[PDB]
Amino acid sequence: LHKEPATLIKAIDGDTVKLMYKGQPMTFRLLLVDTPEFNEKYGPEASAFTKKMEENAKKIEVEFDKGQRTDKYGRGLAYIYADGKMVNEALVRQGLAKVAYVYKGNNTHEQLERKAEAQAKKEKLNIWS
Ligand SMILES: Cc1cn([C@H]2C[C@H](OP(=O)(O)O)[C@@H](COP(=O)(O)O)O2)c(=O)[nH]c1=O
Ligand SMILES: [Ca+2]
Repeated sequence: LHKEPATLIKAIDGDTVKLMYKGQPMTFRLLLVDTPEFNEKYGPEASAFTKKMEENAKKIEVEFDKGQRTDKYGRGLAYIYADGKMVNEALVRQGLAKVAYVYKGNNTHEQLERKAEAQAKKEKLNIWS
């Protein structure tokens, strides 16, 4: 896999973000995670966490996996990086997302995510408290 440039257009919530990619506005859905909706427990905390990560980043990058690059709603499916740090993984490590939606052929960072989740669970963070 490789990283490609993008720029933030707007934060949305824990696991979606509006980015400009190849010069076109797109909503991205983060691979391999599920954050609570804003109206649910830890929804607001997940959204704040990603908003800060994405807004403070000097450089946003997107990394597509091997499989489908857009979902049935037209959202881009990617791993998103904020100054080199993967948002998908950080969410999970902080107990603000669950590893989820792991489909065959778009699961390159699965074990990375699961290791983070195991550590969040051990620390009883947030969702796991
Ligand atoms: C993360 C992800 C979600 N999706 C689809 C499956 C779910 O369909 P349904 O909408 O029919 O439940 C939906 C969940 O996204 P949200 O968690 O953003 O709601 O997005 C994919 O198709 N591929 C993916 O990699
Ligand atoms: Ca969600």
